Amino acid sequence: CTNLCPFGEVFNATRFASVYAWNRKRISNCVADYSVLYNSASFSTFKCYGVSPTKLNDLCFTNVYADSFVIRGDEVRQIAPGQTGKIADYNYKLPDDFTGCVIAWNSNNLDSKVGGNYNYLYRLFRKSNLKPFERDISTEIYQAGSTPCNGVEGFNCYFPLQSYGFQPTNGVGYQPYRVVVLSFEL
Amino acid sequence: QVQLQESGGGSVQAGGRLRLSCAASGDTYSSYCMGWFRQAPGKEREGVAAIYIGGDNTYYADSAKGRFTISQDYDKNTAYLQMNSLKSEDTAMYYCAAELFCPWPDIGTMSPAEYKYWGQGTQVTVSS
Amino acid sequence: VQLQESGGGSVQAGGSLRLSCAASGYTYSTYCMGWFRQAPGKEREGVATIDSDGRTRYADSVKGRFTISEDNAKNTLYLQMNSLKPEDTAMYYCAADSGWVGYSLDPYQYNYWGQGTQVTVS
Repeated sequence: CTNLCPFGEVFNATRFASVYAWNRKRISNCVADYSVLYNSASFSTFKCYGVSPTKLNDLCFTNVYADSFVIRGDEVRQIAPGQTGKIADYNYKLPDDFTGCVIAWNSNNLDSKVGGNYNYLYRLFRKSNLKPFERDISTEIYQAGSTPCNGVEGFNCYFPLQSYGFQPTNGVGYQPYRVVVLSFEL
Repeated sequence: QVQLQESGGGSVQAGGRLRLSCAASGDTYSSYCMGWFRQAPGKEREGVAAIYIGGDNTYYADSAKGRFTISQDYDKNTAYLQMNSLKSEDTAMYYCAAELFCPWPDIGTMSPAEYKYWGQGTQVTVSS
Repeated sequence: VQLQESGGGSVQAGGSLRLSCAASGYTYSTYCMGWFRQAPGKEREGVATIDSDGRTRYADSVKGRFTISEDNAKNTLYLQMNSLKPEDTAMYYCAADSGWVGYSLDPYQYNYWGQGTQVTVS
């Protein structure tokens, strides 16, 4: 069907979302060359579950969701079926039977700043784990103790979103990684 | 396992006002899309407006701008469509709909007619 | 599951080794396998991966000098290391995971690990 999938709007976007407010775009009814994308030198992870990456060529009759966001390098492992941790539990959860692809690349050149980039946030606390592909963008004070919070920080009442550091001198595990997750809709 | 109950509907004179209600129950998510589409007899479904429950994002079809307002009561999992300045060409069945997995923050890229959950639908008839 | 390395040793500049990794409790239809290295006091880094479809991926520092291959009859993974440079001195580790194809140079995406063998290039 000749019309090219606009994957550049996803991968080459200049802004990426915070992981708690992860971005979802629809790609559908288009053709691509998956190897232009797969062979990119920047990527360090390009993993496909229950699908071959060649299935990204022929999207002529298929709807794909592209989810994107920034996390720390040592958290990329959590963007996978069956994982636990702050990111899988409280920010972005894949289902146990995920079929799709997970792509990640070190973005220190883009997303770190000399004094520290504090723009990217993650959710540190939640009363229960996220369901698959659930988004929680609430900003209510998290009550960790027995005293009600009344809307402001307290001794054990915490604002639930925390900023990543992203200092360009961070170890690689602490550097920012951009992540794209590709999955199918019906 | 999401259920939608819709309220409102009826006959209205041209230039008048009507408000529709859609309450989502069951296994809803922390935030998700709700919206309306409409269908006149003999024509195709058409998206009217959408809102991101839990957020502030809204989107309006061109035919709704400056006349309809979509809003929410998050604690009641309920969306509202206030229709002002109604015209005869607004006569249609109106359906509310909900989608837990919609694109976001650009919720305008998916019609509510494509959403997974649909309400029963209510007749709105605008005369003159 | 267990993974057994062998083949390490010591060479001079431009020399070659061939590492091998024999799998035991590994019966996975779709998988990705890899080689990782760790220099003293440094973090463990990926060098090469191969999936159950034969797709290979190499770190930039080794492309053109190292070749990863898999013997499915023998359930053994190989790393042919040519052109060795002093920079290549490290403990090298075989690793393996299950259920996805493609590549990842990230050690923590692999659930199964080998003992590691020493490669010195002087």
